[PDB]
Amino acid sequence: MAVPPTYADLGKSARDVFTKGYGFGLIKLDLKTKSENGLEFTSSGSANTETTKVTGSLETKYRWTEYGLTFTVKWNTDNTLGTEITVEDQLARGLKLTFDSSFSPNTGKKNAKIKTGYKREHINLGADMDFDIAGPSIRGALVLGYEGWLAGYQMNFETAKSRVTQSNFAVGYKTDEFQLHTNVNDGTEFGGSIYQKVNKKLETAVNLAWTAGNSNTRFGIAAKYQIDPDASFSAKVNNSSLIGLGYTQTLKPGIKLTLSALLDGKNVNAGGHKLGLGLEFQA
Repeated sequence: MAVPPTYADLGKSARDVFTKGYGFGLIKLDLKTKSENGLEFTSSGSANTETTKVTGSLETKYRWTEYGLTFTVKWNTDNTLGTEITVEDQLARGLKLTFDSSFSPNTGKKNAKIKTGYKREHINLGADMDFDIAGPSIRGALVLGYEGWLAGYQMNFETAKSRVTQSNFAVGYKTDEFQLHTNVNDGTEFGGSIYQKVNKKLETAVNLAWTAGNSNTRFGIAAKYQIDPDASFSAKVNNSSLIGLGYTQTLKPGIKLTLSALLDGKNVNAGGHKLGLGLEFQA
């Protein structure tokens, strides 16, 4: 298997904006770990002071060394859990088929996803077919980066030779001391993210993304600070005037603690400062 936990390998800043409407201020319970000798286990959940029970998800990765099949059983209490199972057609090396029986898109049906291709921290290329019940929607994706450079393609490529409008592309440029990587979705969504370093123990980032005329605005600036090698700190600020901050450091033995702080400001809605608490027990 060559499909490690690198889902966040791509631009994270663009996703950072999600924090805006990600229910800022809540409790998070994380434990276990994926990377390990033999089997893997990842436990992640959340909870808050409301009129409902706590939420949690437990994923168990169990594989065998007799043929070449990976059995992933994920159970718990959340919007969806489903399951997953990795299988190889003929040659596992070069072409693998990961069955994603996870109902991510909670709408009210039997959603299903199936990944087909070859991934790798050094180079990822392949397509994925997901859908509800009707025909499976296949999409092409390829994430790879060269010496001081980056390249990412994402399109269904339904056509054979003719050019198709529906196609998302991303160009990354890693300069000596300047990070500039842009991307466009279906030649309609304008996305641009860059990163730069200020001090030896401080860095700043910027994320600018606009649409073709919608309320999906994604323009703003971010901050980064790594006072320590094990610890990590970051922040975010946009026209909304929202002061966001995220800290994460370890204890000593293994238990890691992640603290979050968000400060919004508006009159139309209820103003105030909120702080998030997240725990991680990997060791």
